[PDB]
Amino acid sequence: SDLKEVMVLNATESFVYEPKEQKKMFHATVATENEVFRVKVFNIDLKEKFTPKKIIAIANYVCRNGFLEVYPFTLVADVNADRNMEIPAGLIASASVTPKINQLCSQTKGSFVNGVFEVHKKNVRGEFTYYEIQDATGKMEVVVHGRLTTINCEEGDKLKLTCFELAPKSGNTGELRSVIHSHIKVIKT
Repeated sequence: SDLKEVMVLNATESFVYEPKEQKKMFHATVATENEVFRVKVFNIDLKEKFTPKKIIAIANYVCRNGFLEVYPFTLVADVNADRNMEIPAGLIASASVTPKINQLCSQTKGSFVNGVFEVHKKNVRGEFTYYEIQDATGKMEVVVHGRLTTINCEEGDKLKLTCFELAPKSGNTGELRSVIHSHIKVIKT
């Protein structure tokens, strides 16, 4: 847990990811001069520190699944305004790019995905809701369960997804599935 000096790019709002114990978190994206990291923050008192454009130092975090996980024992500190970090606009842009569906569904290995996807169809089956999403490269499905089945998302809207798991399937059939830390923001069109 090498210390990283980073600027905050974006953050979601705090939300309950675990309704039985009411466990809360938010997601953030941060960048060093040369690199982007996706952060899961389990101490929500840190929301202020994670304000976009702010410079912070992060140490004693946990690396899991390609995310930096921030707990109460994790150091998160303001770096002085004497810092003035140089953050390339291109790198900042690399953080906001949405993956192509044709690469996603034909993906042969599991990973965790962020992106903004337009909903072509919505099919609710029992405890699972299936969104068919489309881009210029093709279409695939996003499968939601649990708390996320209550979102209001209709055909024509867009799903801004955070930490969805790509489950590779046989036929170029891979799908995005919601997991414990998943977050959705619906963009109404």
